Amino acid sequence: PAPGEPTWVDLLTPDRGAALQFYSALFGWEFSPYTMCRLRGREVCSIGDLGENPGPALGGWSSYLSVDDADAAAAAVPELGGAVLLGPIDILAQGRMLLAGDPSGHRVGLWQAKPDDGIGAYTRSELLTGASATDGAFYRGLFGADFATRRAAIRQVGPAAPSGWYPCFRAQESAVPAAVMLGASVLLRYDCPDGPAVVVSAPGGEVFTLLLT
Repeated sequence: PAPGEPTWVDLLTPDRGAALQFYSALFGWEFSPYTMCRLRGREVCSIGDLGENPGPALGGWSSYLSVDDADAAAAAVPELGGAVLLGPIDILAQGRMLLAGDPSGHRVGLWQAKPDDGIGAYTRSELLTGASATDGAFYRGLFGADFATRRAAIRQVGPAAPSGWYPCFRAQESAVPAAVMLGASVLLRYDCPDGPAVVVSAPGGEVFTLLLT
């Protein structure tokens, strides 16, 4: 795909099984360290076990954006005011990846590779940030002046809102009360050109976004 295109998401959680029930209940996903989640016979995402390995680790949903050249991106990140957090490293033969932090400290994955659009599918990721101009300059240095203007987006939010990259999945409006009945908590609601977006704290604490149609 094009540079900067949302391309993959995965969830690291300490209670895998509980997460599989929740997302299958909410989205319909049919389902080693990880579990592959499918819908319409296509893979949507993966859910892996947080305590599979030691060391310090941040759980939650990780978003991966496409890059043509992981090594070049890795050289660009410090020059543009961010930091390389991991990599560049080869992932078997699937491709090459690095994890990066932008000027505000938000973590994002960058993926050099070597997709439905219905209910329950991964539509895009969106960055909520209090520094949309500073952060936007960083991403457009990596991906081009057209970036954020599958297509990612960057939203300016106030100091009390959640911040960082969040995966967005299409759903019907009924998904919000369903998520809440399953134990989730809404954190934020905002309008997008293609519908309202609802930022949800899952019962396990990870955060994702519902795009309502």
